[PDB]
Amino acid sequence: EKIRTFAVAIVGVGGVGSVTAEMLTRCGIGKLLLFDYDKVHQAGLSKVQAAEHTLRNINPDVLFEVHNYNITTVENFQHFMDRISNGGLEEGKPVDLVLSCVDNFEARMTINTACNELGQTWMESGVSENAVSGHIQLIIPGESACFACAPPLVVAANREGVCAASLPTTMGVVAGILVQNVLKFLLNFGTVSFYLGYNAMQDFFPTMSMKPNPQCDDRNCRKQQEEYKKK
Amino acid sequence: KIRTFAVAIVGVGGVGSVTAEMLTRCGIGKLLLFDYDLSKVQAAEHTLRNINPDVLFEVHNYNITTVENFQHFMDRISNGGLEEGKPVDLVLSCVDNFEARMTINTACNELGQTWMESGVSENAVSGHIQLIIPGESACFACAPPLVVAAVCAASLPTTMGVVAGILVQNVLKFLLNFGTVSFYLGYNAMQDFFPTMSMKPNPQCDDRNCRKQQEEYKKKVA
Ligand SMILES: Nc1ncnc2c1ncn2[C@@H]1O[C@H](COP(=O)(O)OP(=O)(O)OP(=O)(O)O)[C@@H](O)[C@H]1O
Ligand SMILES: [Zn+2]
Ligand SMILES: [Zn+2]
Repeated sequence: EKIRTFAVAIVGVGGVGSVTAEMLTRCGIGKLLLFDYDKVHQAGLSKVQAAEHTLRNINPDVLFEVHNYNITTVENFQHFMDRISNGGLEEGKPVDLVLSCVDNFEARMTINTACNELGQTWMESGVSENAVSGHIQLIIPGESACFACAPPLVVAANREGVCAASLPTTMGVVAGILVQNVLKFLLNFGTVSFYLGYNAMQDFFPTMSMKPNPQCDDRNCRKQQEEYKKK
Repeated sequence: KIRTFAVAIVGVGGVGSVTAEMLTRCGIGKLLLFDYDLSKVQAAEHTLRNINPDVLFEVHNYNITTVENFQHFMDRISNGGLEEGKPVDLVLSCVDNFEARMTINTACNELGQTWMESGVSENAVSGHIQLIIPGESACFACAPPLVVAAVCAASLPTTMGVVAGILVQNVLKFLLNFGTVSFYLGYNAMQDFFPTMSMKPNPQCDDRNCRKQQEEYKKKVA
């Protein structure tokens, strides 16, 4: 029942994002907001619209809102923040969680800038190009390290058939663990991980948590931090 | 290279269906599917061939726990590989009951067949995969499961997905020979703990063939 009452924004509907959207659609999430800027049978149609069609056929009860814009532009970032602030299940209420499943540093940093301003909790996820590592990170602005608090973390791992076979499998594991964390966070059960790595070569799942950097480059991080230390 | 291997999957529900699909998408040479009550395995074969028609399929619907059907099961593990008359490369147990798992154990000890066993609890909070190399590591009869600790309308399919994903990654590492294959890998969804270990065989194991295989393994080491 309770999962129907939440909205989740997914930025990037590629490898990890699409598996994640599919899994949440099958769980019966109330609403998915999908953001991407790429185009892909649906070979040619925008990625978000193609995803929307596939997903709505999987579960017609899930409400979809899709956006095709590049969020790294100031103009489009305004629209992105409007939808994060107001795109919840009830219009005018925030989304309950944002998931970054983008593939580049600039987009991750853009999500981070928005969430620090808004005080929006989010999860950042990635699969390395080596196809044998990935991670998820939970970011609660003011309470845990934000994406800007420290430079990019890397999961330690270290021919052609190997990467081709492993990549979708690694994406599937990372998406599975990301979704389990979304459910634990929304449904309030078990313990949500703040950082969880996955080394597929060794079946190693390093976990830890990072505290915020009082000298973070993002002033809004510094601000959320001040507000957290008050409460 | 992955196209050159055959894998037998026992149990086509839950973890088994996710696992078969992932292997089908990777382009494994052949899948042999066993389950028992268009049947369950026939339905699976149909969906899977639609996903990747490069993959060959052989399905069976008999109850492998009878002695008569057990002979057919062992026959197919020994001869059902990519080239007819060759062994499958790996057997996967994705069944949700003790008798089937033990039955698979008994076959694999008699044949010297390496296999992986997988499971997810009813509660969805935990699951595991286990590699078994008869004579070299603990078989299913050697010891009971002792590793500790390792909503449902949502958690269950998610846990099954994580277990299937880690199982498949281990199948690829086994067949393609990269990274390290885990012997026991548990998953605790509540806490995000992934206990791992490996266990030697029980020299007094109840399975007569596990004992036979151990003697054989010790004999080759020296
Ligand atoms: N600034 C951005 N705004 C919106 N979407 C973005 C932005 N930057 C990256 N993305 C999207 O994030 C997604 C990440 O997907 P991923 O890298 O896992 O797959 P991929 O390598 O793009 O392969 P495929 O295109 O087959 O999915 C991509 O769809 C990409 O277009
Ligand atoms: Zn910060
Ligand atoms: Zn034994």
